[PDB]
Amino acid sequence: MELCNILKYDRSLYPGKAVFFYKTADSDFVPLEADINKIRGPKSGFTEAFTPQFSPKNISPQDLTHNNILTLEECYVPPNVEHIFCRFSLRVQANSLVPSGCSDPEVFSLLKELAETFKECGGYKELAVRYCRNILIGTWLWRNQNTGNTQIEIKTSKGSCYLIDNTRKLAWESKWASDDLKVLEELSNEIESALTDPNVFWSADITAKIEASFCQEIYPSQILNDKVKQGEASKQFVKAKCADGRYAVSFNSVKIGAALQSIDDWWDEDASKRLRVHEFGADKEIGVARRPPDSEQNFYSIFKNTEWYLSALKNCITNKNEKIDPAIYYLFSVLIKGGMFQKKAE
Amino acid sequence: MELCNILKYDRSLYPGKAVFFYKTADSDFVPLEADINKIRGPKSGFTEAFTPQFSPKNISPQDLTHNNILTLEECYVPPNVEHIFCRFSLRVQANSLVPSGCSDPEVFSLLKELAETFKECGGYKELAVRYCRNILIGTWLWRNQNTGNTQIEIKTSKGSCYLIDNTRKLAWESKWASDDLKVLEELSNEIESALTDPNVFWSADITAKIEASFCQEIYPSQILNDKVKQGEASKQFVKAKCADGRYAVSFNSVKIGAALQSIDDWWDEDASKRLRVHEFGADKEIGVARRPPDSEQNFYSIFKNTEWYLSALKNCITNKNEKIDPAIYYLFSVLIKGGMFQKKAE
Amino acid sequence: MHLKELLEITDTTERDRSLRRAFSPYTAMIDITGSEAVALIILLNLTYRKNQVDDLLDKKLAKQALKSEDHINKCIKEIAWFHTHNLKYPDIRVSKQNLAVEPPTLHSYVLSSANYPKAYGWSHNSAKVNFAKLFVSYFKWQNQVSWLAQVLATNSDNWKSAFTSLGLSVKAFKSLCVTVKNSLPEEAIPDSVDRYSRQIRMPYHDGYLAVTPVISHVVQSKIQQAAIDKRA
DNA sequence: GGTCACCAATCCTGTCCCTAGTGGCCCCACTGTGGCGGT
DNA sequence: AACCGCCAAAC
Repeated sequence: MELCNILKYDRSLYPGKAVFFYKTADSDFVPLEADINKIRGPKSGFTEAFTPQFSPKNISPQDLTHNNILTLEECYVPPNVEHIFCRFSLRVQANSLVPSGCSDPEVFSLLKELAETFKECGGYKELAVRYCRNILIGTWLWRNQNTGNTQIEIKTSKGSCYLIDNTRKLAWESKWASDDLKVLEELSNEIESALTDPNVFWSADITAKIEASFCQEIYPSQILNDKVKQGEASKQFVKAKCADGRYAVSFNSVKIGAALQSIDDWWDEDASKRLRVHEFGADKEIGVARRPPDSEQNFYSIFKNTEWYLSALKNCITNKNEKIDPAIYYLFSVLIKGGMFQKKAE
Repeated sequence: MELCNILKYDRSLYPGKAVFFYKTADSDFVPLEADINKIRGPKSGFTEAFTPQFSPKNISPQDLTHNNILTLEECYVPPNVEHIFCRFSLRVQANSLVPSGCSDPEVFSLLKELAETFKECGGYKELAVRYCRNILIGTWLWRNQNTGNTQIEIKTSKGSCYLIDNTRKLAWESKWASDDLKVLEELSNEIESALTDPNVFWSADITAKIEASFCQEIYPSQILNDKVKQGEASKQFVKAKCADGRYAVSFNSVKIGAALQSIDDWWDEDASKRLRVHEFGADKEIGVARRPPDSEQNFYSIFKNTEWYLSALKNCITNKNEKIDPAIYYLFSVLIKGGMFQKKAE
Repeated sequence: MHLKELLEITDTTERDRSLRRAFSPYTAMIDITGSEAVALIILLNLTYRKNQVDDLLDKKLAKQALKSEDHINKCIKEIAWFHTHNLKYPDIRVSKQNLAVEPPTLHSYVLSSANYPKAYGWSHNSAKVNFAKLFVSYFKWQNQVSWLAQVLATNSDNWKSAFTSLGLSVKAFKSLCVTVKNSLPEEAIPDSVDRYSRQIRMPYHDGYLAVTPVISHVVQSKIQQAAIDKRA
């Protein structure tokens, strides 16, 4: 398959901003606010004391005991507040069936036929389970995950109401209780229907309820600020402005999206870690690409052999016992993410 | 006929500007404002990792795990806001009957006769239905369309009030309810009168009311920045400056106009797609012209054969069982759109 | 300052660009007291188009123009349209008129063409704009501001060598010298006031006087060369 | 019946970090607005 | 002879 100069996909999953708040007796939404505090920062880095050749710098004996002035934002739970809440909305659309833009008509017809074949194999069910499992275990709380006993409550537009009692009892690999597997089964079927049917309008309202410790620290989204002045806060938080001029401390929609699409463990046969779905399988913790351009595991190498992978999917419908190739599961996870997958005319 | 040195048409449809807002208990107009967010984007492009000959570039192993710093404008619904409102005004004038400028009086008199013959055949009725149908299904919401349960409320200058209860139930090709067809029938008659009578002054106030999900993303018009500095945002939104000093996030007039005039499916006999009315029928998704210059389906080929089309229109009213040639329907959709259809002096 | 101080640049584009800028009236006048032959080659090569000439120091196409007495005839046709005051500014519809007069009376508090020596501009017909450049381009002789017609009018013996260095005849040269000296710009005042010339009424002895304001080439050229130097 | 008391005082000591990075594709309009000599 | 042709470039 040849990469055309226009090749476009819209994302299928639409999470909103996730907003941190608590409830009082009078109010049903009180926003969790951040305040600027100035603390002491000691000279602890390598470059504070040493040259690049691992030789001590010619500085004072006393200047290593001096402290940098840090201006930081902190978010703490107010005293005697029992529970904190984090909720976001998730809309799902069927945008991986057909490209949003395609210059080559032969590429368009192939990708349309591939998506229809993958749908009849039951491939969208497997992907929907992995997206669903990231919601139930609370991967989207990031650093607030399992800091207390967390109850996740999900209300869908069909009228279904799902409840996870404690996320500390659940993991990705662990053996789930019968009631928790029933929530995974039913909610995955609703997401699969939304991923595959353009005539369906599906939306969910997902709320986590964490049993807060006394004046516990909250870990929301931080703003990417290189251009920071001397007076301004070096660490700033992402905020949702309410109807009245109060700022609820918040997660980015892309941050929530990065958590739900942490499903990629196909890059190796005995791969334990799940990467955020990337075209080169970027692992910033290790600082390596798990699907390098040198290999055949990267997106563009798999997307060039589409006709070869369509032939393998056509041995689904009569057989239906053989699993789908991990390369094709990874392929459709990138189309659900969406992106600009084009190459210049030559 | 011969194309003149000067041959102008003023457009018939005048959409004002679509402004996104919400309502509190205090105010009936609170404008939806955008804010600059600085997020972390990966290196996912083809050119980041590959040469034009599909060979890997010579890069460090940590280069594909590095990020791009993105400065984007974001628009989310404030927390616990139930409904979001998109409002624009539409004025319809009779500008397709007579050219605004014409060098040749033989060309001018011919185009005046063609419009009057098309008027008595009931040709403006069919065109008015397609413009009206785009308003009722909410084509003009573009990416906000059917994201929630949308109610469209239309107030005309005659004193009529029309209401669509849910746009999710309606489509272009679907079978409508009895009450929804009555709204389409009555409002199409008011537009047809405005398109044909120069003495009639007609305007409509069109408001959509969308059931918002929690902190839902809004998709307004984006400005066309070809070159961007590192400080300013790469993605910026079209804004309406309110009377106080606040910027409501907005659609362009031409954006709303592009949606209303997405009526052209005459380019093929079994055409499923409706294009925005263009002289060459430009398909932006497929990246082809559905009415090429080589074909007889393009506007300038049809416009020079207008004597032959005027002959067929005069045999139309004598029967009124045989329908109007789709080339003539497409012709008058370009004159309603307006433009400068000028060759030169050889 | 001198001509061949700018000829030291080995790059011909930079050299010719600096030479074309040097001999244009929006810059200072360069000294050609040492260099008369090379000066005549470039001044006569300026008579051609920009896209017709690769290098201005090509000697042969200068001799092609000089030997052709359909080329020099046009250059001496354009001497009769040498003005001290441009009647075609800013309206070009002022049809076939030339104003050549002495500067007016010197006034202490105002600035005019009285504050400078008498220099000439050209304005007739766009088609012949290059053909004027030979005989209207100002340079510095010995220590004196001069143009080609004025320096060839009297002091011809100094330029005989420079003109005959290409292979021009003595007969043709002296006939060219006398016809140029005879075709020098006289005191030209138009016989009628043009339809597109602006007239105003100023209070005269016991009535009114019709006054047509015309710009001076000198004061404009000074303001232009002051503006390129970024002085105000 | 109407005003808002004087006399002096603003503390010294030490420091604001390290890592990495700001994307690909396509495009930037058609009409008109000349004087003058000549073949 | 009435009508196509010639002609410029600064920051």
